[PDB]
Amino acid sequence: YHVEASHTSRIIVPIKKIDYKKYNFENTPIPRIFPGRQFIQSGLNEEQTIEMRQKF
Amino acid sequence: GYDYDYLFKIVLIGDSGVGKSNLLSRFTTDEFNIESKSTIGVEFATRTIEVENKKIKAQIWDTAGQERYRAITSAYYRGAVGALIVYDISKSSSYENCNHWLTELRENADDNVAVGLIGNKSDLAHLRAVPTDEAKNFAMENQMLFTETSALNSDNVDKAFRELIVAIFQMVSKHQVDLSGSGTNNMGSNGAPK
Repeated sequence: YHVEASHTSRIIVPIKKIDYKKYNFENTPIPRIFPGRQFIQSGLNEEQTIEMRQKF
Repeated sequence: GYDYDYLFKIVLIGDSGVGKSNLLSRFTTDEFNIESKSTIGVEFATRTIEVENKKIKAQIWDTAGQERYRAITSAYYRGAVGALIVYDISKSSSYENCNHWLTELRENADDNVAVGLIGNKSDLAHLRAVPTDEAKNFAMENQMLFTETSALNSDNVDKAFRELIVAIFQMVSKHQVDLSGSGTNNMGSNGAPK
């Protein structure tokens, strides 16, 4: 490809899907870089936690 | 008789439902009468310890928060020398006005008090509304004794409350020396001349 000084060029990358019966996407969510910490209440609804896990 | 030496009064203060009374009634020996909370408001139980070969009565007054006793409880902090703000780690809105209780109790209690800060209900360890390190820090720049105060199978109170009576004891244990009374002589037959 070539991009000169402002000219955008939308790359069209083909991939496949993922299979929901092959990966579990409800596993421990947003894993911390370091184990431990305060362990405070999440303060969010369980359903919200589901969509935050999927969107990560 | 009575035969104790000093008598301190120590308020327990906090929001309602933070768990002060169940914390009290394990911990003091008893108060001999169950009585009731909310007829005059604040109830009170005694505890006797001894420090430095002096015998101490400490009178714990735990205070309810039903919004009716507005002028009444502020009259009950008059002369109060020992204090304990209790907060629970499960719920979170009590900590928003723990500082409110602290600045109301620095007002009109004594010239100088010794306020402890205690986290009730550590048994439900998997529900921490506020981190313990933040409350530990907030105790550190407010000159306050801090204890975990875990609920059930705990002594956190049986060492921290004794340490509170120690720190409030040398705030008022001023000085004394002796009462020996051994100086006897002068058993004569009195050849007086006036």
